Amino acid sequence: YRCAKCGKEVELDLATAREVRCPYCGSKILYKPRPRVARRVKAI
Amino acid sequence: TLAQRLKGKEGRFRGNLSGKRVNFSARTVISPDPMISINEVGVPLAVAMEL
Amino acid sequence: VEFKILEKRPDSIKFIVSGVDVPFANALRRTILSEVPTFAVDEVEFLENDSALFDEIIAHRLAMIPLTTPHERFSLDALELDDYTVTLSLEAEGPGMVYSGDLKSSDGDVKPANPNIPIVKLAEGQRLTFNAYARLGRGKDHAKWQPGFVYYKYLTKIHVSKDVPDWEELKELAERRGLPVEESDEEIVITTIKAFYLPRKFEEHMGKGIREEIVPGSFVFTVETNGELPVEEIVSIALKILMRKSDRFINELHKLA
Amino acid sequence: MRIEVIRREENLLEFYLEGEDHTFANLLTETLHENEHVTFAGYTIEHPITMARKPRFKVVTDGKITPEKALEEAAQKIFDRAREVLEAWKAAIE
Amino acid sequence: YNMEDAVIINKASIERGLARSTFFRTYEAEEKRYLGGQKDNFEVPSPNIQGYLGEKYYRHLDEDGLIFPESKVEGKDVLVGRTSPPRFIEEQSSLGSMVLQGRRETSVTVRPSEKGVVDKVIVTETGDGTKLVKVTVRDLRIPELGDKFASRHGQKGVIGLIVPQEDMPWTESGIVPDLIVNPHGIPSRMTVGQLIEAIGGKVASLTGRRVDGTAFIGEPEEKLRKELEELGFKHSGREIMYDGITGRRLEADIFIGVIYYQRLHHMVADKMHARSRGPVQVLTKQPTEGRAR
Amino acid sequence: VCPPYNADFDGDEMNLHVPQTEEAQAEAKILMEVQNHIISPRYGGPLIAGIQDHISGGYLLTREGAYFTRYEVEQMLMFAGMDVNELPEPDKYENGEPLWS
Amino acid sequence: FRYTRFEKARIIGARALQIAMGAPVLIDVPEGITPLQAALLEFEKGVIPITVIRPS
Amino acid sequence: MIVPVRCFTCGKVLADKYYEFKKRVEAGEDPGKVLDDLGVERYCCRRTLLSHVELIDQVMVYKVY
DNA sequence: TCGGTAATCACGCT
Ligand SMILES: [Mg+2]
Ligand SMILES: [Zn+2]
Ligand SMILES: [Zn+2]
Repeated sequence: YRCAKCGKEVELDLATAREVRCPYCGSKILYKPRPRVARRVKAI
Repeated sequence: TLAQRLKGKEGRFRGNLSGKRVNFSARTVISPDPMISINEVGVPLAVAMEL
Repeated sequence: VEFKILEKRPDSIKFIVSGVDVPFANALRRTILSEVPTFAVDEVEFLENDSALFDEIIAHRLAMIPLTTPHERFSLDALELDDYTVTLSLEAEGPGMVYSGDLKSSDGDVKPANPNIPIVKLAEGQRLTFNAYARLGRGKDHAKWQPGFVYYKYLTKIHVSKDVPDWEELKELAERRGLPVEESDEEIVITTIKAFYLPRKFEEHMGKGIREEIVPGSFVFTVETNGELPVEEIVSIALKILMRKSDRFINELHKLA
Repeated sequence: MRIEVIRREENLLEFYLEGEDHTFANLLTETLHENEHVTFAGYTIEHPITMARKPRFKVVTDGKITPEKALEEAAQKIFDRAREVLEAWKAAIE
Repeated sequence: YNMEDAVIINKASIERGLARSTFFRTYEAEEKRYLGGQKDNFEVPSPNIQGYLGEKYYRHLDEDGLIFPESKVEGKDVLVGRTSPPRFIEEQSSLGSMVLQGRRETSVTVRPSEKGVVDKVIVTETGDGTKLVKVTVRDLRIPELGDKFASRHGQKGVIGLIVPQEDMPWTESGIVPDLIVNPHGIPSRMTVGQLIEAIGGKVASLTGRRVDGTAFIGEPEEKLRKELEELGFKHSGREIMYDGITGRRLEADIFIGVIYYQRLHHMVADKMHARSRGPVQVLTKQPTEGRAR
Repeated sequence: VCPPYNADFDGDEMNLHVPQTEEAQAEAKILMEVQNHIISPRYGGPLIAGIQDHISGGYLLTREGAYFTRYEVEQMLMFAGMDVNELPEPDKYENGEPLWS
Repeated sequence: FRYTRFEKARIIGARALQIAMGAPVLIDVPEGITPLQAALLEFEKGVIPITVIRPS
Repeated sequence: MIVPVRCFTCGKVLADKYYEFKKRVEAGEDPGKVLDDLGVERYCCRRTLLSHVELIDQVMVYKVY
């Protein structure tokens, strides 16, 4: 389990053991989305 | 084969025996300063803490 | 010692100072740049950034926004700067251009001076959230803490005798750029309150007929800010630092003996 | 601002001055020059990347006054001279 | 400091935006299948397994073995944790290895001199049946010393030092120069197109219209120096300049213009390395080649 | 020291390597320091010497008409290393003002 | 009887290695000094025990 | 790559006076009088309005989540 | 004279 977001928007939370496809789009390529935690960058 | 391992402009007289790779070195770029004496040199503090 | 205020405008001033000398003018000039403190954003905490720009770049623009620094509520002549921090937060969602004026401040005396600055453009469904922390600093440590600029020039007088062919061309030329000209039957005197590019025909006469004489002790000052401090407070604050700075010396000297 | 002496001799004083820069050092130098008893006033910043906050000052007198005494009274004047200009400035924007 | 092809860029001008350039790399770790039937899956490595790289380099990974984005990966930090399949279960029997039966750790980790933050993690499948993940990590890279600049006329050089805005020789207007170029390089290399362009930057910034400068049919030489001469300046660029350390007019007229430069990728953080005692050659037991090894 | 190395500063690369054992280190200091190599074995003449600004600065110092004032003499003797006492003396041409040659 | 430049850099080299392996030092003390720098001060006062052989 | 909010030499804000500048040059008016009509005095302020790319439009639409 | 064959052709770095 994960929550990968593909090209042309959509969500697809599946696993990792068998196959990696998007049911709605029909594609197979995935970006892992950014988290929602707080990091600290200085301005220089 | 053997005669090309012994020889061949990068064999085992010039390639590995009479010219070897060494330890305790560094390599970076140069940039002037006319405030130190004639026989001193600057050394970065990153290279100075790894030698 | 005397002053002559030529003009006062929003974020600019020009004046003439008399009764001083060459070393003092540089000390006054450098002090405005490297001693006067202002507030500036020093660190930004990101929660999410879906924009077209990198985290570092958005953080970099926040630091370049000039913030109002109320001089009647802290201390600008201290050797030890105050550490009071003001928090600038933002929570927006596209589409639309995000402006500097939308940043909210927890303290009404520290706000962006110019509200029409665009920070970043946002497309459909992209969110931008951050928290900015501002603190006092000096220009010598980082360029973001600069209150403005100062430029100064000598004050000179160009004497043009009427024996120079086509001297009438310089009178109209000087009048176009606003330099005062006092004319008499012997010659004319041009006061160079700003740069005076000599036209090419008169180069051979520079020194023979046309000569420049420096007026001892008078300097034309130009000070311009960006809106963080009034154009009148600046020179007063810098002078009060010099006094304080060169008094500590006397204290420290006695301690040695 | 702690004065770090190096050489101390007869009618001569050399020292380092932490926390200062070109701005103050040049102003104190030519102001000192005005004193006829000060034979020699000068400063240098050495290599402005490794150190740019401790100018090296040197004050030499003719023996009729000590180097510390000369320095002391000459940094009085700058405090008084700034005190003048400031009064002028304030009472002029009216 | 700007002797024999150096250059002295301003301090406050670096610190507002000049030449702030970014640098990217990418990594292409995969999941192969051997012909025996054993397929190596990637996950979080357990403490036991043979050939451990180290510990507390695994603080950024998720459960399955993928870095959740925007994390300051630096040094030799890992990127994807890979478990490999046994590789000769019965050769050694090193007094406890008969019972352990585990795996031989192989993985991917950043090259041991860089820094930066990840940007986007890809995950897909390539043609046959396997899986391959692409991870890319960026960097910020402010322009400090060493960083080679050049014009398009051939005046290459390196930042000499980085002098503050206060100590700058400035002019009888609001101008404070950026790049104080060495004057010993212009009447030695015969690059007169540098000096014509410097007037052409001052003319085409005050007039409003970008001066055409193409070969053989462009803007002529003499017509520029009249358009500058009626807009308020001397016919040859030269201006009255005051030094910033002491403050008195330098008894010369210092030349000044606008020249288009360009930064080059011979930047200094990709050159510096030090080696005390590292991994050696297998055949001779002599040090390796390159900074990547 | 940049006619022995035959270098310039357009992004070159120079490598140092520390010697370690106490016999090979006291040999490096006595036999290989820079000041022993001020003249060269190819022609006798000096090799480590002045370059671009060091020549053309020295012409502006020794021109007939190079009269420095009192502040500029005293400032430059502090910057060029030397240690002299209160003897910048004796103000050789006081014709305009008391300034040196 | 002046030394050459090759003999002066060998006498220091052998004496700086003995001064690290024991071999009690002459009047050379102050405050902290690397074993190479101790041999340089001893050679200036002319109290070196080590002599050369000149084949002739 | 949206306009830099300072100049690079003279510290002075500029991003409020770029989108008012370009919408009055797409009517045919000469830029020599438009930049003079605003508060631009030197030519160090002025070399960085007169030469810019405004490339944020192309990159934005390409998207990455 | 006269024909035949090998054996040779910067430094460092990615
Ligand atoms: Mg080179
Ligand atoms: Zn999809
Ligand atoms: Zn500018």
